[PDB]
Amino acid sequence: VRTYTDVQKTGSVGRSIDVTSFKDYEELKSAIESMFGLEGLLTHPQSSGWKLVYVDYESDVLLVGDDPWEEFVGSVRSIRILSPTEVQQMSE
Amino acid sequence: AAAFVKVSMDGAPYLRKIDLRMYKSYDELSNALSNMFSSFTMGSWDYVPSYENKDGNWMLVGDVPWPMFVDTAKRLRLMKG
Repeated sequence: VRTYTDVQKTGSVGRSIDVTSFKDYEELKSAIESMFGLEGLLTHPQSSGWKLVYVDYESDVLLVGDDPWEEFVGSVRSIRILSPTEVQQMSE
Repeated sequence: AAAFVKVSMDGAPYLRKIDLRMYKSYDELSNALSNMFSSFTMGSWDYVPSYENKDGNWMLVGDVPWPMFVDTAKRLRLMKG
């Protein structure tokens, strides 16, 4: 019985990964980066404009990285990548 | 003694979480949030903060002094005028 959380990106085809395979947030982003060819955009000192979010079991949509790693692994349900444009269809 | 709540801005694209125990005054909290949502805010601060107690109701931020606030508040929401 392991996590196998879905990661999704509009225009690419989804993937399932287990978050416990990684120890901290950075390894989780760097793996997701290399899976969709976004290398350097999720893990950048200068906040690339791409955003990575998740849905927790309370069905809210939250930025990845705020929660301490150990709670997040248990809270996270599905993960999703947001292009600069997408981030802004969602703003108002 | 970490104290992490969720913070919703109305109209924000996504939600964030903060550790209340890393701040000391309300004003120290308020400027901390404005910089979380700073990328959303540009394009002063005109929002009003509200928290939600343990009994599930929404109370305005600032009345109860800070130390009791950090133990009372389970979720945050910033409403527009």
